[PDB]
Amino acid sequence: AVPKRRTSKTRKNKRRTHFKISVPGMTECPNCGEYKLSHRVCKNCGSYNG
Amino acid sequence: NHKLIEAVTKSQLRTDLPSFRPGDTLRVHVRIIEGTRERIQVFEGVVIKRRGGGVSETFTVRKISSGVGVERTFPLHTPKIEKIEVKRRGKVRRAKLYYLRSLRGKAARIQEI
Amino acid sequence: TKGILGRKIGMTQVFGENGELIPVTVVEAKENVVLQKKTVEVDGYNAIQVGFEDKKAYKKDAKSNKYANKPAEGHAKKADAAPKRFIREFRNVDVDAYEVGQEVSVDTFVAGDVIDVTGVSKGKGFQGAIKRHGQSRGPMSHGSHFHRAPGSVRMASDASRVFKGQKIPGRMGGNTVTVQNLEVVQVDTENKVILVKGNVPGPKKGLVEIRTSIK
Amino acid sequence: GYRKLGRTSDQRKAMLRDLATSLIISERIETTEARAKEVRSVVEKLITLGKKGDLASRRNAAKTLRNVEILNEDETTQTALQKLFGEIAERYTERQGGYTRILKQGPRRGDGAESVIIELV
Amino acid sequence: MIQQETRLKVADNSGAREVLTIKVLGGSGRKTANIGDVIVCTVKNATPGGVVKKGDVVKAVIVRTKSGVRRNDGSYIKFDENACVIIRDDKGPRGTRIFGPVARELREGNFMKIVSLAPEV
RNA sequence: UUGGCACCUCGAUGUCGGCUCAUCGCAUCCUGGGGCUGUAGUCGGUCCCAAGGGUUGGGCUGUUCGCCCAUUAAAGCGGUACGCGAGCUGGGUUCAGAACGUCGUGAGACAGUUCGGUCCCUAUCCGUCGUGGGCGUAGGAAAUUUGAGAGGAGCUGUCCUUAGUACGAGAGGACCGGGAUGGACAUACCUCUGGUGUACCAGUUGUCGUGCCAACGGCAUAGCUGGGUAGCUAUGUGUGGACGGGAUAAGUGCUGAAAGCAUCUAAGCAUGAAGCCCCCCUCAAGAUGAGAUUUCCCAACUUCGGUUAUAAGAUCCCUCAAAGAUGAUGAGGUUAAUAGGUUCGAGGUGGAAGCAUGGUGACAUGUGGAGCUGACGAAUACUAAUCGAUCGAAGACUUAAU
Repeated sequence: AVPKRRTSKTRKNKRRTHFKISVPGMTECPNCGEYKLSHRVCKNCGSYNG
Repeated sequence: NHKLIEAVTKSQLRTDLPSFRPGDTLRVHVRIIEGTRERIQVFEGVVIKRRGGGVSETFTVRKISSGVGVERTFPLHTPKIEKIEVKRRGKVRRAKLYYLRSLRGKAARIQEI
Repeated sequence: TKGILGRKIGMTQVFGENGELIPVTVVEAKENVVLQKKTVEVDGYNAIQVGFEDKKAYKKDAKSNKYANKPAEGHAKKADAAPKRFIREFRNVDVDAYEVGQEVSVDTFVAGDVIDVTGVSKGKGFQGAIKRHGQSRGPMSHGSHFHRAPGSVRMASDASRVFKGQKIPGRMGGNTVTVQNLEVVQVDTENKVILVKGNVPGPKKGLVEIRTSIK
Repeated sequence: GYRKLGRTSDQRKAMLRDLATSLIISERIETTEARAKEVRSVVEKLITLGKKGDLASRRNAAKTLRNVEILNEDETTQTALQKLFGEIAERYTERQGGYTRILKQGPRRGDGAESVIIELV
Repeated sequence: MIQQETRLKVADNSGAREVLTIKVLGGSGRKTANIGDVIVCTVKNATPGGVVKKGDVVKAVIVRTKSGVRRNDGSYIKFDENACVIIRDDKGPRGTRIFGPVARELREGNFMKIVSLAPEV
């Protein structure tokens, strides 16, 4: 099938309400002092506790 | 092997039957009550399979009668088998003797110990 | 006018008095207590609440459903009992014969009782119309191009629309099902186990509701 | 099976044999998260075989290992079945299970695949 | 008997040798018959000398099946071929002999005459 | 239905039969309830009410139509663009080839017949089936629920007693009641019987490799063959359409005048169908008319007349399955048995390697019901669920009474 009518900019932007990405999900490393992903090793000094 | 199932069906198991393997001649005394009196019929044949289980174990026996093959399958713990004798022990190489269905006459004879 | 809660364990078989074979289901029903009594003067209808399986106590940093939370402890403190994770009501019983905080035993059911069983069916996922609704295939040869598409729900052209309640693919299973007119085979006092002749809806370790037959 | 890893039956078994062998040689490798959770069972059941030491245990482990040669030490060469039965199994005689540890790294460029580190405890 | 085109052997003393199922009696839409059922059939092979000839549409009853039957005590019996016996209208065999073992479920006050002649029940 | 007319469509509204058995009407084929009979009974004929459910498989023909065979309680008639080709086919009919009969001087046509002959499209909007997020329901939360409504199911045969009784010269042969067992359909489930079971066990052929023997590995459809765990399954195993109320349809009445008689009707009172409303099963408070019950949390700063984070609680992120396209749902996160590993089992296969004895040898016997084993039952913190972060209340106004 082919579209019957042109899609307006109002309808197009409504459809993109939920099209987006999320936050990485990061925590602070208490050896590096810098940010890292949860349950992943630090990348500054390469340490993983626990 | 659940704890509850094996604890309820414990009173159905019968510690009165002999030990047999697939491929031996065996006689089963069956209590038939077909009619107006209770008599005993005897079925004699060769054991061809025993698929395992607990109280739901089964076995199958095969015999030849007037040119027609017959299969009988009983539950091992049913209260309708009086007793069981082991006439002779055979020599087989597997657990399921399904190849006996296509063999008739001389080729269908199993060796002995 | 009696009911319990339990967990389905599996299927087995037992022998009858005449030597016949019947299939049975092993059901484990323990730790049943009475938690509340709703009356017409207060709630507008008579019923009793029953809890089935006891949880763990309160915890400061609990993360799962293993430990009871604060609101559930107050409800299980009115009647002296540990918090329960399965709570169901029974409208078929007479309230004045029951008292809040007493155990419900499998002895309430005797052998030969006629019961109905309620449970939740097993889930199958997203299924096609052949399996979900039990309709037929199209030809598999003779130049055919119609094998497993929906083939019994066609529509006309006058209405210019599709009617409601059509039978096309979707999610199947997971529904509330009742099986009526089952029979109690044997009750077990040491293991709190009941044997029900037949089969009941649901998977292993699923909750089942047992009542008396209404008809 | 357990998880098909996007391979046929013959390819899956050949790839688990290569990953398991290379882990004995270097004792620390980097791979994919999904692959690492299936290598666990393969390597750990090979260490159980090397802790028995019987001839039948040796011949049952030669059906999974590959014929590599390890000239890593400055002394005489040895294969990967001599190292499994000689050195690695020597230091695991006390602990029962859990000879493998997995550490997460993160997504990799161009694919987004989660990278992990797998090593012997 | 299982279908509308199943060919049956005949195990009595008459000219008929093989038959072909034409219909399964006992209800609208029924399409399977088992031991103890009556069917409408036709004769495809016969012997020279007998009351039954080729091309005759007759009634028969079922005595042996490869699919067998289940008792209400958990036992099964399964034969090695499919066989039938031609009968008169009043449940009576039109032959004088019966060959082969016969299923034990044919005695319920309905087919006593056939059971009497059977060499083995 | 065959026709009449020529109002939309020729910058295109795809034409017969079949697959499908969806949806509707009643002028009812079966079942349910009745009046009359040239209704003795068992069957019938004709008319009235009734649309709840049901209303087979084959041979011939491209066929619709029709004839026939074997059954059935019955094998109903019609509409839906002669229902349905962006769902399927392409047998027939109106493309290009070739042949027969007939017509024509001819190129060629059929009042006709025969063999062969490309079926395109990734779904924007409405509609239909499943499944999530936001806000609202005048504090914030966890559970349990009422049912305004809506949707399912609704079929029927054969035997045995009453009774060889009533009826009938006789042959024949019951209404009204009480039981047993089926056919078709629906739903749940894997204990039994089978199917499958590409990381389970065993046998065997060719050819490469592990330096050789022995023992194993790759390729040849999973090389082929015999079995088979969990899970998914029917042809397998259980269950249901039961018993009952209320008002009615056609009919049958009681008591009664208009109309001193008569009359079911004008007032008044009864009875009466598989049909209507309940009674059985499922969904259901976005039912904005947003319902009910039991529990839990509730303080500092202003004068901001209002904020604040925190409390109860729930997630981010990790180990998973009884759930699953994703997401949701459910079992867990060290104060821990959620998954992997280790140790015991169940079930499956069928007698491992090495060694000894016997044979010239292919092989056989013992150590030993051996060895091996995916999903199933237990125990065990040896590995991984670390440390952490985010959201989430302080309860508006009017009236009445205590």
